[PDB]
Amino acid sequence: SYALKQVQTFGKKKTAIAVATVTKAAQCNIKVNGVPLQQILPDTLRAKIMEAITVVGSKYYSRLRIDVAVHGGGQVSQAYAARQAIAKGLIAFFQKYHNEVEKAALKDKFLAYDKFLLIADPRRCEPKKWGRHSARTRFTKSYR
Amino acid sequence: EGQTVRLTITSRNAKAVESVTSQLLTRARDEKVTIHGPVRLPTRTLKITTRKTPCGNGTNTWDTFELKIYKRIIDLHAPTEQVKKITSFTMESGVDVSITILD
Amino acid sequence: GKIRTKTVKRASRQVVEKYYSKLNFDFYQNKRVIMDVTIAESKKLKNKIAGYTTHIMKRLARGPVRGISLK
Amino acid sequence: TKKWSKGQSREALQNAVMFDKETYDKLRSEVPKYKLITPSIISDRLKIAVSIAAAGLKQLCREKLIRLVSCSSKTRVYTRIVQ
Amino acid sequence: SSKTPKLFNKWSFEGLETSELALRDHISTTAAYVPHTSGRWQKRRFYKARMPIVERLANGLMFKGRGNGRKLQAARLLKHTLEIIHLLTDENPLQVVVDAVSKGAPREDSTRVRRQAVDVSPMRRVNEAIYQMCKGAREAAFRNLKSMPECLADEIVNASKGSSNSYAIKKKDEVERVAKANR
Amino acid sequence: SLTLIPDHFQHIVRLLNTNVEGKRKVPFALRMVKGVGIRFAYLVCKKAGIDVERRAGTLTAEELEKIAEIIADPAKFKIPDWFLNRQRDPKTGKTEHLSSSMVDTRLRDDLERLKKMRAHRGVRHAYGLRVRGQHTCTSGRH
Amino acid sequence: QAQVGLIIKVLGRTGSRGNVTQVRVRLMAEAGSPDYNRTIVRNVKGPCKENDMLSLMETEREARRL
Amino acid sequence: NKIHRIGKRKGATLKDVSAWRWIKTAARHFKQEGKIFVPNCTEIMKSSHGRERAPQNPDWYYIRCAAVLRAIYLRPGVGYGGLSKRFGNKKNYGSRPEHTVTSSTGPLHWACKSLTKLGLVEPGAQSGQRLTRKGHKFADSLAFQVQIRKFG
RNA sequence: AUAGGAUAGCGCAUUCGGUCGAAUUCUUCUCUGCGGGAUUCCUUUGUAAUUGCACAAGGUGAAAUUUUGGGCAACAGCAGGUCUGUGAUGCUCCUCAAUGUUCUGGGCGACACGCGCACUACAAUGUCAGUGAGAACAAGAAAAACGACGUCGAACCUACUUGAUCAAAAGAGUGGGGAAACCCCGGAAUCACAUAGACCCACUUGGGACCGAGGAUUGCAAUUAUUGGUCGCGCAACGAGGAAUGUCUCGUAGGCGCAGCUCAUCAAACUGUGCCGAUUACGUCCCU
Ligand SMILES: [K+]
Ligand SMILES: [Mg+2]
Ligand SMILES: [Mg+2]
Ligand SMILES: [Mg+2]
Ligand SMILES: [Mg+2]
Ligand SMILES: [Mg+2]
Ligand SMILES: [Mg+2]
Ligand SMILES: [Mg+2]
Ligand SMILES: [Mg+2]
Ligand SMILES: [Mg+2]
Ligand SMILES: [Mg+2]
Ligand SMILES: [Mg+2]
Ligand SMILES: [Mg+2]
Ligand SMILES: [Mg+2]
Ligand SMILES: [Mg+2]
Ligand code: NA
Ligand code: NA
Ligand code: NA
Ligand code: NA
Repeated sequence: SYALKQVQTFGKKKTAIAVATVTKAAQCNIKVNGVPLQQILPDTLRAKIMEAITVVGSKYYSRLRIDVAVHGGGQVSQAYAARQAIAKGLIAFFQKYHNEVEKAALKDKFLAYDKFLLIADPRRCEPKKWGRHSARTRFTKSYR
Repeated sequence: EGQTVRLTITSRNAKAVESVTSQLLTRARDEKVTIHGPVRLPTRTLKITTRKTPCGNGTNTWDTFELKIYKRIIDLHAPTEQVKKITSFTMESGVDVSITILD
Repeated sequence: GKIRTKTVKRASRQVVEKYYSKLNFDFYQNKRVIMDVTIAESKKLKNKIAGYTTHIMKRLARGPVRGISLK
Repeated sequence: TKKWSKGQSREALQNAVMFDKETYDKLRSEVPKYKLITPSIISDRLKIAVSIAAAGLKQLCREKLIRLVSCSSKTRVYTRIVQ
Repeated sequence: SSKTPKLFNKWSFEGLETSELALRDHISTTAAYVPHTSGRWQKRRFYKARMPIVERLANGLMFKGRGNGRKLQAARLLKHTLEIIHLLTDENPLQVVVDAVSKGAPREDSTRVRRQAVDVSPMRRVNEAIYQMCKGAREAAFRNLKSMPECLADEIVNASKGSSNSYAIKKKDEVERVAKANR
Repeated sequence: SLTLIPDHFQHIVRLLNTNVEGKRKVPFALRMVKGVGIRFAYLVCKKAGIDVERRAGTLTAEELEKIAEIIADPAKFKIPDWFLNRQRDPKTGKTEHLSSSMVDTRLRDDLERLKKMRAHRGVRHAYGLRVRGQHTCTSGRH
Repeated sequence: QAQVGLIIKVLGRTGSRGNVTQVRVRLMAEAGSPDYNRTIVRNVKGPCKENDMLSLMETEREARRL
Repeated sequence: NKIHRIGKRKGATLKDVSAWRWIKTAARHFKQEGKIFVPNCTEIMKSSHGRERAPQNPDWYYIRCAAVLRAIYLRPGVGYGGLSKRFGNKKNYGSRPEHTVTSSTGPLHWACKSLTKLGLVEPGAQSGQRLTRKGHKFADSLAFQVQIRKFG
């Protein structure tokens, strides 16, 4: 009876929340909401999600089953949340089942390329105030 | 195991609803009944926005009046007589406690 | 700006005067002392008091401070 | 007056909507010699509509007289076959 | 197993360098896969200079109410534009874009009291070059059969060559001529 | 469609006393005829068995006759009554599809009938005013 | 054509509306050049800062101090 | 080469291939088999009142049936209203601001009925529609064919 | 593949919210009443200091300066607005063919014209026809009435089915929800699509104003179109707008929809909500 090697992480961007379950399997298999990476559209968002792999290399992702479930937000925010969950999932798995020279060299590579791969973006929608059509845009003034 | 009784505690006052929930939990622990856990249901905000002026002159300023509603539930497997004994105490004003039997 | 109001400055001076021996150059330990030795509603005010209290301690080690009377 | 903008005018285009023998032969002969091939360019050279220009460019691509470089639902970019 | 990024997995960033001695610290040649980063580049005064130059081009394409906020569309237009630039120049489109940005803005302008000739900061040169090239391409494709990526490619290539057929170069020559007359 | 231009191509096609551009696609050239919209033209092409991808300049005389026949009597070619612009005539109670100058003439008849009965809508038409209850104040301003 | 200069000091924003920055610029030339380590005062349009570089073209006119 | 199995990977299911490519292949199979029931009103109606013109693809009903089958596969128990939200669109209201409108449930009811007569969709217990075992088998086998690049 | 490029997988192959399975275990996501956390805290060959109060860059960090956005907000005033909010009010006017109060009908909408503020556009960074992935804030039914024999049960919102052996809008049947429970795994629109789709620079498949005919729906009543839906009308301007002029510095502007609110029926308004997401400056006292 082989032991179960599994971790669960989350990535956040705006309202979108992505939860990534990373487990040791027969071979690498990463899917977002049940969809393989190669079927994710557009290519721009697919490349953004694939950045979580190509920045450190697919060798560290080998034999890892990653399932990412994303809810809330939009297509861009969900992709950014998914890529953060994948990057954090790799770090957490190496933290739990490896040593500290790993999960640090990987962490430095992730942080050197993009801080938002691991640290969530705190930017949120500013509330609308009365007397304004939006957060800042005041009503049009006329003088005569 | 036995029948399940649901205690629904709702109040406009957060302090009052918390004190009633703690008192109910402490009394249940004294009676040694098996309680599930006090679940804090999402707080609901009643919002009413009105124009400040009573006549409609000047800058169109507004008032945002908010009323917050707090709700808790406690599940315990006790006979109706025991739940009545636990519930029978002096509660704060403005706090509503409801009794429901789960099926 | 981050100018400390007279409320923070007066409280910090009183704290240093009464509990000089228990304070040091570290904000976090100074803050922990201040939570116990002061009564206030505002956590933000207590944090500001601790910051200036540490500043007063640093100035005290270099020399005397006007308004600080250590017996 | 009432119309403040100048309202300039441009010479109208007379692009053909159906191929003819001369333009079709030109598309089959001189177009595969171009380094950059797009329906807008072919429309300019052959004085034809972009719709039939793109249809002709598609036919050359299937015949492998030209190769497709950049492809999208709205954008097709072609080039001449190497050598 | 970690390779360097290539824009759209096709164009290499190796050797990407601006010929101008100025603008070298204000044109970013950092490698990236796509011109889409959710970075807070406007937080500081000069942080926007570190943003990748192609992404800056993508942001410049997001003008008018019908174009505001369409960054995925801008990336697609840039991808087609780079392919057309490669076909036109037989050179790395990233290098062509860098050359166009380096040469697309006037070095001397006029301000102010009477009009007086003044130098242009390198940050403004990069900003204006992107702004004018995008403006020229957008206005050229307004009611023309030629598509926007084709118009953008022609503007960038002409700007890279320094040709007067570029909208940005034409404005740069006029501004410099007026600035020289205002010396 | 890569088909060469036929020798009989007409840039202007006569159909129901209307000049129809042969450069346009068949359904979008039929809509030039008054009484036929984009939806009706597509249905006319379907009932006539004409490929909508063809240009209108390649339509032969027989197909033009079939198109004119279908537009004249859509109900004969199994076009539903809810698809016609005049389903129950207020004067005759008959279902038909007006086309060409028939639409203008029947509009004149409708205006004449309302203005003869002195109905409110007829008075508004006679005075050249909005008839559908729209606020004419700060509107139109010729 | 144009001579490169390095901004070694920002003297301050000048003129009404504060859109022009007055700076001290050291001409960048090789050793032995007549303009080697020659510092001139210039007026700059656009956001500039210390250690920025300018293309001066003409290097004779000196901005009046303000 | 391209259709080579990546490694340790066998077969294919839905959600593992291109959604449009599967739908086109499924619609092509429906038309080629010629057993599905196509209502005559599909040649005269718009897919929804929110559209301004009729569908331009002559095989739009076969495409819609394939899309409905895949939607039922993804969301078992979905009804006509749920599918209407999926196939809705923004409507042009003239000089008035645009608004979203759900697709007409009529064509969706026809599509579900046609898929039912094919033995692929059955009324799910406690409301809604669901795929039969035949429908699940058909969808996954077609997904594998898409991956293998048969396409018909 | 019709012509089929680019894009990770190299002890155990993946998938199945209807498989309306069965056992376990748990709190990574979600809910929240109190707490924690950030303060100039740390470091400068820095600015200043020869004192202090502080400032600027970087560090630390989810967050680095009033953390962000709001609420509250002194003292003096205005003959500002409101007697069309109140059983808040002096003086004054009408008071039984009344300036009270009902009912009927009409008007508040009426157009040679001028002005404020919006909506839709002038198109290809597009319009149509498809396909895909996908938010958040929120709302939801009734009594000292009435029907059934002191308790439900119909008013409200919805899902599913049917209508359907043939348009939309309808009309029906059944079930659920007092609302983290049903709606709902909330399939919003911007958006995306290598969709081998149509259009190709034209007042044109741009733009839908004006108008005609059928039908349905709310209401006691739709004529002066209540409002949806269908087919016509598109030959109504409009191809980017003179002098002038408004708002705005970060998840902001702009775009994009959604909910609430007015509501029997009707949002181009407002109050909120989320989605896509920049350019520019981080300066000055020239204008106000
Ligand atoms: K209509
Ligand atoms: Mg859809
Ligand atoms: Mg529109
Ligand atoms: Mg519109
Ligand atoms: Mg709109
Ligand atoms: Mg007054
Ligand atoms: Mg009074
Ligand atoms: Mg009025
Ligand atoms: Mg678009
Ligand atoms: Mg239209
Ligand atoms: Mg009435
Ligand atoms: Mg009507
Ligand atoms: Mg038109
Ligand atoms: Mg209003
Ligand atoms: Mg001033
Ligand atoms: Na106003
Ligand atoms: Na164009
Ligand atoms: Na007006
Ligand atoms: Na940091």
